[PDB]
Amino acid sequence: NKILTLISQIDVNNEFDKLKKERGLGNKKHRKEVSDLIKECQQSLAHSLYSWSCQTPLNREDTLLLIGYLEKVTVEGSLDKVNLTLLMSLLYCLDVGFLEQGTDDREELMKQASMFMDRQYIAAIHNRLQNTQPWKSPGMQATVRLAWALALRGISQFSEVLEFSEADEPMAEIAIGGNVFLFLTEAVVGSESFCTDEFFIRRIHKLVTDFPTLMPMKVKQLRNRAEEDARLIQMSMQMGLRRDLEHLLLLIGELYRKDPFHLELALEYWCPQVLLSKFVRQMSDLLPATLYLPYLKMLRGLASGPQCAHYCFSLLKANGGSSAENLQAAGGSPVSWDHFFHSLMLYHEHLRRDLLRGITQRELDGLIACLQLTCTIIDWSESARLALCEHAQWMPVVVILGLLQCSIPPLLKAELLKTLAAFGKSPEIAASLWQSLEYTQILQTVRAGVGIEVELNEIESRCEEYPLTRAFCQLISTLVESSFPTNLGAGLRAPGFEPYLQFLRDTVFLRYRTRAYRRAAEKWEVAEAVLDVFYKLLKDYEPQPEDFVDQYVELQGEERVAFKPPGFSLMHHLLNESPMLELCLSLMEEGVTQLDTYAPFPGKKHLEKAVAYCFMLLNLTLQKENRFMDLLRESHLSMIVTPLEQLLQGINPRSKKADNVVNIARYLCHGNSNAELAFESAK
Amino acid sequence: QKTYKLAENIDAQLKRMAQDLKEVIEHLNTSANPLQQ
Amino acid sequence: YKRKLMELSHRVLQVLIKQEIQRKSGFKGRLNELMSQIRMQNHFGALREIKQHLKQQQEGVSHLISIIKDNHEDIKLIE
Repeated sequence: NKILTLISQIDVNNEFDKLKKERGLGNKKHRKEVSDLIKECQQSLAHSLYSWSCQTPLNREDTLLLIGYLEKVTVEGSLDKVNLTLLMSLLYCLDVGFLEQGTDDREELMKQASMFMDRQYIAAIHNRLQNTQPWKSPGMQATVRLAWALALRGISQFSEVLEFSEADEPMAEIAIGGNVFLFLTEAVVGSESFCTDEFFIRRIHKLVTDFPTLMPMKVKQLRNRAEEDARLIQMSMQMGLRRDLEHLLLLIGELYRKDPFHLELALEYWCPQVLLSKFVRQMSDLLPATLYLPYLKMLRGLASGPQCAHYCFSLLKANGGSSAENLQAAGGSPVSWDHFFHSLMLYHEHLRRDLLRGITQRELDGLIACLQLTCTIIDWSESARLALCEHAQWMPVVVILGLLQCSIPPLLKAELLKTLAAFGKSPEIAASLWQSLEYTQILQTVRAGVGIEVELNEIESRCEEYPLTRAFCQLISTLVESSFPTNLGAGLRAPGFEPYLQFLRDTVFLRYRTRAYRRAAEKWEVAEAVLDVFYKLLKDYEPQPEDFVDQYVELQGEERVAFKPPGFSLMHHLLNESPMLELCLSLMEEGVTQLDTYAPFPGKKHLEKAVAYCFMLLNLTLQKENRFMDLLRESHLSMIVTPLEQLLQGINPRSKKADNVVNIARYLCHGNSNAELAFESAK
Repeated sequence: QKTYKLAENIDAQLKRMAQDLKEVIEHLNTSANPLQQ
Repeated sequence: YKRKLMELSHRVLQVLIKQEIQRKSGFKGRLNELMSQIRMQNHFGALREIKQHLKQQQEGVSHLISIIKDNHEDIKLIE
């Protein structure tokens, strides 16, 4: 009680107001310090409560006090981290899942659990949960209601508590009446701290798996109700909305979408349980377009891990071959790799032939979800990738390739390339991927402006997003790590990577400051992309006297100079006053200032990784510069290079003086928060 | 619509050597008992 | 500024070579030992009878330079 009360009187705003009253508020440094201190105090107290519950369940009155506290807890729809931990602690408290673990010490564990000896605990927790007093968060009321219902159901199979065996089913009803599924989806899973503690994931997923495992009649009832509601919905649609089923589906897809503990709980839903596989099947039968989106997501979540995704690939592929079915019905499982790959080839043909019955938005949604689901399955099972890439009647690689040159909405392109990457995870796949990308001219590597250039300059600029460019650099990098060929495009023009290079350096990076960001993090992310590729590009560059003697190649009948050791150009750009260099320095100064703000998340993680890649390229230029200067001095391009040292003491445009090094140091002041940039800087 | 290379290579080399000789003169300057005065 | 001047000199010489192309169309161990010597001098960084003659000779040259400058100025006026 004193723990709950002291955490309850600790209001950081109240302390701040008290301190500002006596003028006790120090600098923003000190403000953050005392604030983090108070947050640590509260979090530690809550952690003590939770660890207590994890070691020994709390007594009846302690639990009722915890309930009285939780029944007054508010969200923001997501619940607070401390609020989430309190809810989860009480969750593990009412957790009766240890009664179904076949471990031999069952008697000692049943005698160590306070819920099996003091029936008054059952009576009182039940009477409090069955009070119609709406907890300040009714979704939380329903969440705890479903939890207590599942606990009473799991304890009803032991002969000692039958006086509650009937109040579980109605309780779930009350909880199902309280959008318990929606509360779980938005308030906790939608809370950015849920996936933080693996035990919270295990508790949520345990309750989730127990939902269809302990009360199958309720899942059947929801299925019948959703079917009747789908019928009425169709009646309305043709005549010109409760999303329960979609909600449960999305919940399932998200709760298992991560297995940070790698528990592979999704293995319960596949069958190499029976009710779980049966539901996973029956949901694929006559799947209306409306759930086509959610179901894929659910399937994606179900694929979490090697074995689960393997089972899912098996499920789709088996649903996708030539099999007699349905007593001559028009279509089988609307969720089936047959339906997927078939409608896919259908769209590919309908579009390549129209090179307007544009894809209806709902069809776009279903397609996007399907691509994401297949992406997850391929990502988590290598057997999935091996099976999907080689199914002859789907030819998903070539199908997607045909799709890409066709004018689809950009988002479908994103999802398709995402699946392309998920399949490319196997290196054999990646080899043909490189060749075929070089073949299909998705990017113009052979100019006979059109292509990603115009769409970036007009669409990506206008919509204030550059997803296309991000995918572009992603592909460029995944390919360049796979040893791009030296004669790239030889025969159509000069062999060498220079075209994509100029595209990235002049059009993307050097302009990245002038582009409008609807999501500010996008500027940082795009810089991060360009930087990654330039970095890897230099990182392989070995200075050789071959680079500086301009090799003459007969390309298209004209003698063009062959590209030097890949990084040479980049080095020439860093060894001179190129806008590239000043941009590196400017990003540096800006990151220094932003760090000096000591400010939360916005764009941060990307910002860090960006500046880190920058420092890396700096170190690399310094590293190779000795031999590079030796070789250039040996082969004598009139190109004047200056060792990066003298440049680093350059007079900064913003600073109007040589503070590049001083700024670079200043990150060392941020050590205790950022170890990484400190390491790079000191290097 | 070769000889110069090696020669300008001697050019970069002599530029660097002149820089080094400047550095040597500079350290001798920092050198400036009575004998050094 | 000086290093940037070097980079801009590279730029200008390249631009001049370019306008010459398009429109007008139609030892090392010695260096190493030298670095070692400069570093040695950096490390080093970390008779009353003679002064008469030395002051006398500095004085003699101090007189001579005067005649040199006067010759320069007379050459000027003659020009």
